[PDB]
Amino acid sequence: NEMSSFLHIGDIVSLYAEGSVNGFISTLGLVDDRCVVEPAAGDLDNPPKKFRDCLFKVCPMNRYSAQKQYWKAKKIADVVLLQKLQHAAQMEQKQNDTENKKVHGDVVKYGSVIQLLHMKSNKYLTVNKRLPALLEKNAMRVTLDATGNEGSWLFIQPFWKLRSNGDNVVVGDKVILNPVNAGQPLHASNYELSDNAGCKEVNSVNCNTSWKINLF
Repeated sequence: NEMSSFLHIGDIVSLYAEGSVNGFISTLGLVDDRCVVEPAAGDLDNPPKKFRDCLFKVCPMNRYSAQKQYWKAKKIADVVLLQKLQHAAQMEQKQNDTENKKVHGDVVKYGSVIQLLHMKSNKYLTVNKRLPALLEKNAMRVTLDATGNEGSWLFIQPFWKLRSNGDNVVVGDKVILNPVNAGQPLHASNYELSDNAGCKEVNSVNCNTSWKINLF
């Protein structure tokens, strides 16, 4: 009765929320960038249909400073500068590919930063501190983004007493996902989507939501 396994970078997992509502965090398609929880869809004892759409891959923290610099950048000296920034952004993207490969399989520790890549849409969960959530106006917006950015960084923190910063995250653990930039944990709200009955908005705001991480 003591068996268990650790969460590793590269693992494919589902995240089951227990906050304002309970349920797996899922999506609405390959285009829609909203994240939701459909409590009635299913639970841990009875998984929803097309459960594959609830899967995310645990990824390392990517570099995004050069990419951001290039965006802001959007006279010959300026055209050259722009080309230089474009190249720096490309090199950064290549650096992430290279460096992320080196940490594949590494154990995920509490206190570390991770990114969650939605498998089906191939987009990262992202929290935008400068944009209010769609439904719960006091919260910050959570969306799926193909390239991801600084808003994709998430601290995986202890939810239970027995876990401390630096401990390995154990499969089955209930954890707190706290976006690095936003500053408030991922929240499973009870705000119903008007165009998708039964689906609740996932956002970022001061809350007590826990996320149970399970392998597939």
